[PDB]
Amino acid sequence: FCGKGYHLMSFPQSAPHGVVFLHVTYVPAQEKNFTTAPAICHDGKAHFPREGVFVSNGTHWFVTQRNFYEPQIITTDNTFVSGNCDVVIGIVNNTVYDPLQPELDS
Amino acid sequence: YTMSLGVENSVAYSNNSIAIPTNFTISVTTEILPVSMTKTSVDCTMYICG
Amino acid sequence: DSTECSNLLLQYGSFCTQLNRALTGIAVEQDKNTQEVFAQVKQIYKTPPIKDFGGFNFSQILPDPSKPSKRSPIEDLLFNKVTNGLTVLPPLLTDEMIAQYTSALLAGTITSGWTFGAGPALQIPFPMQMAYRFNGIGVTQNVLYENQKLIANQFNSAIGKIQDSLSSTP
Ligand SMILES: *[C@@H]1O[C@H](CO)[C@@H](O[C@@H]2O[C@H](CO)[C@@H](O)[C@H](O)[C@H]2NC(C)=O)[C@H](O)[C@H]1NC(C)=O
Ligand SMILES: *[C@@H]1O[C@H](CO)[C@@H](O[C@@H]2O[C@H](CO)[C@@H](O)[C@H](O)[C@H]2NC(C)=O)[C@H](O)[C@H]1NC(C)=O
Ligand SMILES: *[C@@H]1O[C@H](CO)[C@@H](O[C@@H]2O[C@H](CO)[C@@H](O)[C@H](O)[C@H]2NC(C)=O)[C@H](O)[C@H]1NC(C)=O
Ligand SMILES: *[C@@H]1O[C@H](CO)[C@@H](O[C@@H]2O[C@H](CO)[C@@H](O)[C@H](O)[C@H]2NC(C)=O)[C@H](O)[C@H]1NC(C)=O
Ligand SMILES: *[C@@H]1O[C@H](CO)[C@@H](O[C@@H]2O[C@H](CO)[C@@H](O)[C@H](O)[C@H]2NC(C)=O)[C@H](O)[C@H]1NC(C)=O
Ligand SMILES: *[C@@H]1O[C@H](CO)[C@@H](O)[C@H](O)[C@H]1NC(C)=O
Repeated sequence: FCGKGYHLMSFPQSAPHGVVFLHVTYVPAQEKNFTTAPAICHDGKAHFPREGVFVSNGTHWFVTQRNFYEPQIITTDNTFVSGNCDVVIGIVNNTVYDPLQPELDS
Repeated sequence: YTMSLGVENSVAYSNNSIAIPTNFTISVTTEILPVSMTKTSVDCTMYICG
Repeated sequence: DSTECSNLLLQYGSFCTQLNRALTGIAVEQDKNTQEVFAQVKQIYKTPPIKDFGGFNFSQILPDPSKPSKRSPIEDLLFNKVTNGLTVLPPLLTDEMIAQYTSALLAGTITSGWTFGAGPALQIPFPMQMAYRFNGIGVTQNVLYENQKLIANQFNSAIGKIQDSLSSTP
């Protein structure tokens, strides 16, 4: 409706008997392949991303936002637990880091 | 000639692979929309008869 | 073919030019309408040969290889169910090219979700795409993943009911 791509903002310009809209949009570019999974199996529990998506560069699993590649460590703060690992089709095994663990470790 | 609808592109679909963007382009596009016309009035009596 | 009639018709001026111009404007407007509706993608996307979409069946909407027209069964049913100086101009886009445009749109929305409409087509598994759509309407991803077989069965049943309803309603 407001240009090709993900619309950010627009500018109006007057024209003789008309209007010209300059649509400023966000276009994704330089995409890269990753191996993906619906959920992460850890401690008999299924972990799902709160806002992102699980990606793998070949050896390590990360969670990133969907429209830009920004890999982050899969923790309990960006994932939520629902059910066990027996129901989700395509769940893979990976560890889930806990930020609270070094606090009581020390 | 018979027209070509578009450049051919086969998306590499598989059940466990995703494509994630690593960069972006800020694209500005133009959209021209007419708003008004010339306001014309015709004297019907003068036009038909003068 | 009457010369006298045309000679008398020339006394009325450029009425014929106005009518021909208006009809020409309508005729080009129809082609512009078809371009605006169907020609919104410049890439012709194609489905993978293996139709492994996590239980989702798209055979009723994807083009049938057995048919020479390369139409879907639903599109084939739709085409079956629709039946002195005048000329009919052919449309600029033929039915097979319009079907090809719809096939490209279907392949893009199945293999890439909404990514192809906003830029380059980014591949994503179809259950993950459905989970994204579930998050769009405010339902968590887990609900989609846990009940994926049920959702696929419901979707296939609904598509079959659509084909039956179109075939059974005049
Ligand atoms: C995937 O990315 C991770 C994180 O960038 C890579 O892990 C790093 O690999 C380098 C190169 O050997 C090491 O020096 C770092 O110490 C690693 N970091 C961690 C936290 O282990 C990983 O190697 C990448 N995998 C592939 C296949 O490229
Ligand atoms: C992911 O981890 C689970 C849990 O350990 C694995 O499930 C086990 O699989 C072995 C062999 O198939 C069985 O003998 C165990 O009884 C299973 N345990 C449970 C709790 O189900 C699963 O196979 C692992 N998957 C991968 C790909 O490594
Ligand atoms: C992700 O991987 C797929 C396949 O591993 C790549 O698809 C191939 O792209 C090349 C380059 O044009 C084609 O010649 C092949 O025919 C494609 N294969 C298939 C099966 O379609 C894809 O390009 C990769 N994506 C990125 C961003 O590198
Ligand atoms: C993302 O893309 C931008 C441009 O779209 C890249 O910026 C260019 O970077 C090269 C090399 O660093 C420069 O020679 C160009 O002049 C830059 N262009 C502009 C407009 O600044 C940027 O480096 C890309 N980033 C990644 C990570 O690929
Ligand atoms: C997808 O749906 C189609 C249509 O419902 C299935 O095709 C049917 O397959 C069965 C057994 O193979 C036949 O008895 C039916 O006559 C077929 N129907 C039609 C309309 O051809 C197809 O098997 C389903 N699954 C896949 C993976 O394509
Ligand atoms: C993808 O399909 C293969 C079979 O071709 C299967 O072994 C694998 O588990 C599937 N992965 C997912 C995530 O569904």
